[PDB]
Amino acid sequence: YMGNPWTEYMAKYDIEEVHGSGIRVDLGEDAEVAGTQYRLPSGKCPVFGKGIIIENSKTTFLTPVATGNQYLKDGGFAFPPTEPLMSPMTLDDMRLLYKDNEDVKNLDELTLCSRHAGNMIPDNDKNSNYKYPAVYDDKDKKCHILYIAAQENNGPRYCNKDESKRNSMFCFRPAKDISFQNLVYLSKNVVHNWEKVCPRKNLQNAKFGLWVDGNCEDIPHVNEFSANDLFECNKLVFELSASDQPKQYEQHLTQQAKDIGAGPVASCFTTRMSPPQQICLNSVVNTAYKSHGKGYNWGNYNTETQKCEIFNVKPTCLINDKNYIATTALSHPIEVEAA
Repeated sequence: YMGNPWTEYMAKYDIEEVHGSGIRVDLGEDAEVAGTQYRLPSGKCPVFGKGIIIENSKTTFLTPVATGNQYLKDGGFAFPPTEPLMSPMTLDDMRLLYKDNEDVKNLDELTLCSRHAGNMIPDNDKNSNYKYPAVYDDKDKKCHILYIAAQENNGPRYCNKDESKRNSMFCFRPAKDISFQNLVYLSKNVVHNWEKVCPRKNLQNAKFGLWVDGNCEDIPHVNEFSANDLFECNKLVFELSASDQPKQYEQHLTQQAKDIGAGPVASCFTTRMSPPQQICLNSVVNTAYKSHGKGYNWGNYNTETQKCEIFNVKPTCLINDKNYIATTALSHPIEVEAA
């Protein structure tokens, strides 16, 4: 074939190319709102099974952000109610909302959710390119626009883990956790044909390799870790994967906040898509480094020896092996299909 026969199938595993941003923490672009610059998610692939854990809270992150006189920790990350309604929104209501937008009405549910989230422009800057990320719940078929685009915050200086301090900034981190298995984390850039060009399911009886001299050889170096099941391996790969989070702390609070993706304060919005329309929150919100996709994004899970083999070089072929399942940080942590 005068070339690597695996090329078409393996294109979706070139995560620098097809995703192009962090996975664990995605903050791969910057956008301005009225002369202030903010970090925001920019990955082109959906991230299956990713949610945000809020430390020492029973409140889940898809809960609306605290508004009005609510305490910060009694809320989550999601858009609060708006007039007219925007989030959360069922797939069916999204299609109705955009029925007269030709280029949007028939998008697949994930791309539609992303475009829906990206419709609102903070009303302080009509020309802003700031677009909020979203989470789609595949079980409920419901799109949640995220008001908070930050994905990790830690350090006693920058958050407070104490449950009795209700209005102090909470600590949080991204995770693949069974409670998030039906969630899909979506940046503003998710491509319309993700079904074809991005990973989703784990590959049964296959392990990643490199195409060398007309044969598929093992990845030259892998890091082998104990992992009891495939889900645990997917979690380990996710934790090691491309990340746009700062590795250190900035002394100044406002600089650290910017660096972790603190965003604009908006109470009203306009729309990118016709018809032009004002959208306002029901209640105002509580007042209280780029990987470009490079990292340890891939794993070969040995189901016999219970070893997660994690590596940071893009794979270019598959090896048939009934003891292996091939995973990526983008992949769903449970779903599998045959190679």
